[PDB]
Amino acid sequence: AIAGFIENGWEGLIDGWYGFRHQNAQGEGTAADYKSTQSAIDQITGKLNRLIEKTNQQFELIDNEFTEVEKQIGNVINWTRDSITEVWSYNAELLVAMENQHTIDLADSEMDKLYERVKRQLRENAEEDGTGCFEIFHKCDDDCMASIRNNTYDHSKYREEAMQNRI
Amino acid sequence: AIAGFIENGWEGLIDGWYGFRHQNAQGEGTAADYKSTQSAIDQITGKLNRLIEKTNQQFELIDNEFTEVEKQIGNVINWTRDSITEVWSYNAELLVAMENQHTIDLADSEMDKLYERVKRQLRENAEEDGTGCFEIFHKCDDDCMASIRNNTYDHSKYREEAMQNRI
Amino acid sequence: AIAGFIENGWEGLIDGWYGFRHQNAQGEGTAADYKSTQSAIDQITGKLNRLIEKTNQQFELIDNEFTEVEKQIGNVINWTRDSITEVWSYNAELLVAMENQHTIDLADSEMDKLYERVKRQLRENAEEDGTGCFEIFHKCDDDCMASIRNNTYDHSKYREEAMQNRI
Amino acid sequence: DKICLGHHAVSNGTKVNTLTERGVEVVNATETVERTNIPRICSKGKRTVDLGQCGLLGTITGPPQCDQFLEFSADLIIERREGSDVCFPGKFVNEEALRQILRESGGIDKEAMGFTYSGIRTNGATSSCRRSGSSFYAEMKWLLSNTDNAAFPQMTKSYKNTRKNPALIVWGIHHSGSTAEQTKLYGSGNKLVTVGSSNYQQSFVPSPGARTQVNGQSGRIDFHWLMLNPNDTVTFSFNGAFIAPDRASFLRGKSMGIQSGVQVDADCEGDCYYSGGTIISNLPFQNIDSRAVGKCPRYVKQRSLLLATGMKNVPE
Amino acid sequence: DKICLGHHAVSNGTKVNTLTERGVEVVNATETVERTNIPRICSKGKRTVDLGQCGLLGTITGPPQCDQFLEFSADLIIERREGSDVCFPGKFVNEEALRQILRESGGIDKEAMGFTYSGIRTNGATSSCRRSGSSFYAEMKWLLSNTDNAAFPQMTKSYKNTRKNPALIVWGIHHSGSTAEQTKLYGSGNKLVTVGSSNYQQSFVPSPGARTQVNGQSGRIDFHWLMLNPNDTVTFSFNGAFIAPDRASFLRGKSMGIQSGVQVDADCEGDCYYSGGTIISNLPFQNIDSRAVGKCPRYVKQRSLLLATGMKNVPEI
Amino acid sequence: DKICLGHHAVSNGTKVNTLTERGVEVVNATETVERTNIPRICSKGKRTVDLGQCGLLGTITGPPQCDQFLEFSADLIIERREGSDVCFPGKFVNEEALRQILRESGGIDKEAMGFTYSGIRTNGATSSCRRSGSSFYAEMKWLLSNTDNAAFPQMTKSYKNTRKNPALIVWGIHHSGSTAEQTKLYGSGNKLVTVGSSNYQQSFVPSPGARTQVNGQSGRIDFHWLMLNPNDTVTFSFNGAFIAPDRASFLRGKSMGIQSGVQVDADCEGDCYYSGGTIISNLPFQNIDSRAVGKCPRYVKQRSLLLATGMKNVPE
Ligand SMILES: *[C@@H]1O[C@H](CO)[C@@H](O)[C@H](O[C@@H]2O[C@H](CO)[C@@H](O)[C@H](O)[C@H]2NC(C)=O)[C@H]1NC(C)=O
Ligand SMILES: *[C@@H]1O[C@H](CO)[C@@H](O[C@@H]2O[C@H](CO)[C@@H](O)[C@H](O)[C@H]2NC(C)=O)[C@H](O)[C@H]1NC(C)=O
Ligand SMILES: *[C@@H]1O[C@H](CO)[C@@H](O[C@@H]2O[C@H](CO)[C@@H](O)[C@H](O)[C@H]2NC(C)=O)[C@H](O)[C@H]1NC(C)=O
Ligand SMILES: *[C@@H]1O[C@H](CO)[C@@H](O)[C@H](O)[C@H]1NC(C)=O
Ligand SMILES: *[C@@H]1O[C@H](CO)[C@@H](O)[C@H](O)[C@H]1NC(C)=O
Ligand SMILES: *[C@@H]1O[C@H](CO)[C@@H](O)[C@H](O)[C@H]1NC(C)=O
Ligand SMILES: *[C@@H]1O[C@H](CO)[C@@H](O)[C@H](O)[C@H]1NC(C)=O
Ligand SMILES: *[C@@H]1O[C@H](CO)[C@@H](O)[C@H](O)[C@H]1NC(C)=O
Ligand SMILES: *[C@@H]1O[C@H](CO)[C@@H](O)[C@H](O)[C@H]1NC(C)=O
Ligand SMILES: *[C@@H]1O[C@H](CO)[C@@H](O)[C@H](O)[C@H]1NC(C)=O
Ligand SMILES: *[C@@H]1O[C@H](CO)[C@@H](O)[C@H](O)[C@H]1NC(C)=O
Ligand SMILES: *[C@@H]1O[C@H](CO)[C@@H](O)[C@H](O)[C@H]1NC(C)=O
Repeated sequence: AIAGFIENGWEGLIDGWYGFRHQNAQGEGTAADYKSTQSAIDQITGKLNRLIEKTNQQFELIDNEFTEVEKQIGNVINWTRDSITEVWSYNAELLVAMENQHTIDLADSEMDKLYERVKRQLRENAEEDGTGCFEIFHKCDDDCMASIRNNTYDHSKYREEAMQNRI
Repeated sequence: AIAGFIENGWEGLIDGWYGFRHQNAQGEGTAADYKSTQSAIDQITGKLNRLIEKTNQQFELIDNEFTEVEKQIGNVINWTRDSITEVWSYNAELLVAMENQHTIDLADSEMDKLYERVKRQLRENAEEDGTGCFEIFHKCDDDCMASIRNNTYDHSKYREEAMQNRI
Repeated sequence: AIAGFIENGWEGLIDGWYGFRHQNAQGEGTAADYKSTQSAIDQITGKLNRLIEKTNQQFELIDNEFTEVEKQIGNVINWTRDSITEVWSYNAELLVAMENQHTIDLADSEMDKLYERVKRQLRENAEEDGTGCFEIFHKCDDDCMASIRNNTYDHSKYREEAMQNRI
Repeated sequence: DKICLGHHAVSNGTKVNTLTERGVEVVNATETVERTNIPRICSKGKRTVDLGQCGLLGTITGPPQCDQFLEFSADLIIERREGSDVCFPGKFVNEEALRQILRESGGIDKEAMGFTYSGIRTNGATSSCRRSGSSFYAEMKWLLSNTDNAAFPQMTKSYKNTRKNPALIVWGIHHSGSTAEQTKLYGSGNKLVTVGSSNYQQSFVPSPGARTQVNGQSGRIDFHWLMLNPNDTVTFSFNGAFIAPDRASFLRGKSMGIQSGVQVDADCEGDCYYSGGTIISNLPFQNIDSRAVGKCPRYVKQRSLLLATGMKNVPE
Repeated sequence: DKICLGHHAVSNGTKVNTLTERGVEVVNATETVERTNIPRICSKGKRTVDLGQCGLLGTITGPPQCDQFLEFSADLIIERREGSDVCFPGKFVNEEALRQILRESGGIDKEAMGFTYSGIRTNGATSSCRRSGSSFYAEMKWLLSNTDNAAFPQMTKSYKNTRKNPALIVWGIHHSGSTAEQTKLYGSGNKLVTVGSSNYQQSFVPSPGARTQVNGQSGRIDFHWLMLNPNDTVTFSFNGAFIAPDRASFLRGKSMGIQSGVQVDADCEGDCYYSGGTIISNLPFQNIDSRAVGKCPRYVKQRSLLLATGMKNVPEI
Repeated sequence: DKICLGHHAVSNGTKVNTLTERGVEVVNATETVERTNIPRICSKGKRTVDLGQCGLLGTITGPPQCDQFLEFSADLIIERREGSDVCFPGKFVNEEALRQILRESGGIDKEAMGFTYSGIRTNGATSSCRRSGSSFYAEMKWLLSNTDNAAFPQMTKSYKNTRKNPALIVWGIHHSGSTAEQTKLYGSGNKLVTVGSSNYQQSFVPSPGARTQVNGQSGRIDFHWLMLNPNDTVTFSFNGAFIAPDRASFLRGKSMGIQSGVQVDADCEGDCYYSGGTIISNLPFQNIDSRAVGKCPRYVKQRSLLLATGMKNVPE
């Protein structure tokens, strides 16, 4: 019924970027994580703040549109300008390609940080199903779904039941 | 005898880049992972398609081999060309170094993605021994090898097998 | 009392970069992992040796400070130099930012490699607690933990005691 | 019970170029290459001189069409395609260096040189330049050689620059268009003009040949210029065809000059300009004008580059 | 049972440079910097002119070496070291700018000036240029007076550019080898050549005098050029010492030029050329010639750079 | 019981930048941009000629400030702000190109021409510069008339350049202070100078100046430069006002000339030189001088960029 980031995304998660889905006794539900989305957003915002900034070097005109400059100096200026344009076109294409690769890998990394943190938090009380979800073998209510959502979950008081359900 | 990527590469894989080795009571040997190889090859070929992209900028001569240009403009052209050459040598070495680091890290990451896929598929039925091998406690000589290579493996039937035997 | 890299670093680990901290009935102490720090520092030194490479292109004077060159050629030279300065300032910021991100990510990936190596070597005899430590369920002395640092800990021990302690 | 971790998605996202794959769909992305512009010049908070019917160099020699801009003060100088630097036909040597100096000049602060002449007609009226009747450049004196055919004496004049800033000194050489007209206007004989200073030296000779008639006249004025260091002196020596300066041009400070074909909109703020308008954007790159002047994004060939502002799109 | 993952490896492999460490062994890697070439210029699908003995600038003035190339039309212009654009010693002023104009010009379409002369013989000739017997440059008339020591009259000529394209107008000034030669050639007097147009004005003064002998004679021609806007008129004024154009040179379109020492190959399609041949290879970089022109890979200094096409070659045990 | 993994951290870390966040604290970091120079020009293992009041261009003509450097060898050429390339006032045409080739020249060699023609005063001198009494550049003769108010004879002279290397030929044209000075130095006439070669062919005409007074005199020498291909012949032809060379000059090797205002040291070695000193550093970048000469770090605008050499500094 529900699947995680391994096979598909979750259309409908309007508030935030990262979150949890639940299949509880009360049925299906969705909630935002809020911390991981804000971390990813802060990092992307930082990247944009570094790249989306204007320079401080003012450039003057060295040619003239109305009256053409001398052919030898005009051709040297045009060659230098075209080589600079090639350098900045290369730098812009490379910058956008690595920043898109870093943004995508960053977001998948943040999804993974949330996933490993939840795995470490659940310890032996949950087992991976291979689709980005954790199958929990101790019957746990909404108060305990919320305990999983934030960093308040305590391994104690579920270990014996989850192990007996797994063994 | 059954080497792993963590310690050593394989010289027996001629049908691809990534694959599996098997040891059981019916036989021993290797098989290639078609999907992982094709994915890694498609990403590297796309990388090359970006790098090998032809430039559309037409450059003209601004110097002269047969006669010499004026020494001041000549030295300005030589300096500009050498500075541009230093820029392109820097970009070429940075690009090759970053593409080689990204290519090696990408292929090893893809090996990790497949490795995690196998671990996730097996769940409680196998243990990582740190050499790149999975020690499997569910005895299978034939169908399980193809099933594990594919995604069409139903770990639950043998699950009982991978707890009794490892406890 | 003791927390690892997930929550905090160490201030008393003067010798080395990567290391272990130990609590037992015989006392407490800290010891560095020579191989991990030596590998990480060798990689960082190689990175520095690449960055500190000196160019073999000797640049000459084009402008003249005591007697100003002609305004048109002087302004073309100043525009070209300012554009090259912008290119090298961009490349310098991009290189320093990328290498700082790769140094931080390298240190954390290597720390994770050491973490996984310990988990792989211990198998079911230890469980991560989520704060950068592995809880050892059976009791042991300093020598077997030194063997863990020494990469000579044999898991083929009386597993049943650790299993009974977990269950 | 089961919990699933994951991320949001949209039914229709946007595509970005990554290192290995050309078309990765992402939830969100923004442009890094600016393509939008405003057809008007954004010049708010800056002193702007709209040099209609007048070029940058016309503020030095003073053709009638530039009379209001002789002592202009500006932070932004806008040169127009329909304008001209020269009214009586002619041109400058090293036009580009002088225009580059004027664009950065901060405006022009002129001071009279104090040259007094006697026995010389200083009217120099020409039908090609008019305010009323026939009137030559306001700021240049065309030293005719008295009554027709009279000899022109070999005069020596000098100007000392006493200010902290260097002086811009401009003069011309008159090419009469024929030897009959040069003999009539400046008298008979060969003419020579020399200019000296500490760090500049030159000589000029008139060329009274024959030229294509432009704006009613076939002669041409070749304009020359000198940058005079503080506390130095420029000395001129001439047998005629000197077209003497009346005032020296000093630099007011710093400014930036632009070329533009569109009207000025003084309620818009920006600091980088191009021929067809202004580019107000904080994006790192542009695809508008490869020769734009000012603090504009860096020019790239690519029409559009999308830098992802969100993760990858996985449609389900 | 057991399963294990692994990866392909080879006994040898190659080495690459990575971001953190140099000399990483990989299974395979390719070069991004080209070093192999064809020692010949490959030009197919383009009109190519091979200016063997004649320099590109002579395609305006018409030395005998390029009588067949006076009105040449080409997409690719080959200039060779052994050629010269001078048959009577001399040179163009700002010759590099004019060479740059001609390389991009697409060829030369010449339209007659329509000039008529009277009282001046136009059959000037030199022993340096030897088209047959003694002949002068084809596209220019060497004006004399009449007989030896005869005065040269002052005259004015003009040409209107009636086409939509700008005209390239080229003329020369003759600097005699001595004042005695000028006494024989152009008589005696002060010489002044004046050239003007709506956006151009210049004048030239001949300077007779002894010079080192080149190709057997000391006299020299300095060649000058003008770019004439449509509907504009160039006015010329002479007192002598003028090498007059007979036809204006119009540009045909767009082309590129090559300075090279190798033969032309009509079979390969190529974009990047250098003095030793052509570089036909879709690699990011080249380390062959820093002045290569056309749609060419970027020049780098490294002898080679190996970019991995696979992962690190962890050897088998 | 518990095995812990962790890493070394420091309580007072260093801030570095990353692609994603600024001000990230790391355990250790170094600089990649050098800001510290050594105030002295430290030159060892390279032959250095420490010019004083003589610039590099003047080493062709031989002014009294550097008579000891009329011929020299060097790997390093140092020009000074307080120096001069002239003693008698003058200026070179295309002086920057000539200085540029001299900085690379490796030193200077010599040959000689002659100018032994009768009727000519070959040892002219001025009051501007002296060795004891009035003197002149060792490398030039002036060619004044043998007696006052005597017509200068027209003459030709040529140099065959019988050497493998191209010859550096420098000669002057004298622009008299006034026409009366020209009559005093040379007899009446229309002065003309031509220089022929297979690729130079340049004409010059003296233009009496009536210029300002520099170093006590109003006249001036205009120095002209020709670089002569091997085995080519330079032919000079003149009617006077020709500051003839005594010696023909040649290049010696390879050098890297610099301009500076500071003293020369010699107890260390380095390759990067600039107006204020040298840069001895292996860092990839520097922020001292955009005009730095030699095999040195690349100029950037940033004062400092810190490259992390350690782990992220997470405390406790
Ligand atoms: C620097 O500029 C000079 C002219 O100002 C130019 O001669 C140099 O290159 C020349 O290139 C020729 C063709 O490759 C070569 O034969 C010649 O030896 C070489 N000049 C020198 C001194 O080696 C320009 N430098 C470069 C690197 O092109
Ligand atoms: C240098 O490049 C500019 C364009 O970036 C050239 O200017 C153009 O020239 C064409 C010639 O037909 C005109 O149609 C365009 O309108 C011009 N554009 C501008 C903005 O001026 C310039 O001619 C080139 N320089 C040389 C020497 O060719
Ligand atoms: C090119 O830029 C340099 C600055 O790097 C200019 O040199 C400075 O010019 C100012 C003008 O007042 C002087 O005060 C400085 O002392 C100069 N510094 C140096 C190191 O020369 C130079 O004038 C510019 N050139 C042109 C043609 O504009
Ligand atoms: C975690 O969520 C539960 C939900 O009710 C809340 O009561 C608790 O205070 C939260 N704890 C923290 C630390 O946010
Ligand atoms: C598993 O994949 C192999 C091809 O590698 C195929 O022949 C086999 O039929 C697949 N097994 C199943 C159950 O689909
Ligand atoms: C570590 O391993 C080496 C392997 O030879 C062994 O000699 C050494 O004694 C070991 N040390 C410890 C503390 O186990
Ligand atoms: C993309 O992000 C920008 C700013 O974060 C926002 O204004 C815009 O609406 C977003 N678009 C979509 C489709 O999410
Ligand atoms: C010019 O020289 C005088 C000499 O006393 C000095 O007082 C004055 O300040 C100088 N002016 C400039 C602009 O250098
Ligand atoms: C490895 O790369 C080389 C590059 O030339 C290629 O020829 C070879 O076929 C490649 N090998 C494989 C197995 O892809
Ligand atoms: C001026 O030139 C244009 C082409 O640029 C041409 O159409 C027009 O007819 C010309 N003017 C005259 C009067 O022929
Ligand atoms: C390092 O410590 C000193 C004082 O101990 C302090 O002034 C300095 O700011 C610290 N460094 C940083 C980066 O805060
Ligand atoms: C940082 O590394 C350098 C390497 O030379 C060392 O000298 C310095 O002491 C180190 N500083 C710290 C705080 O580790």
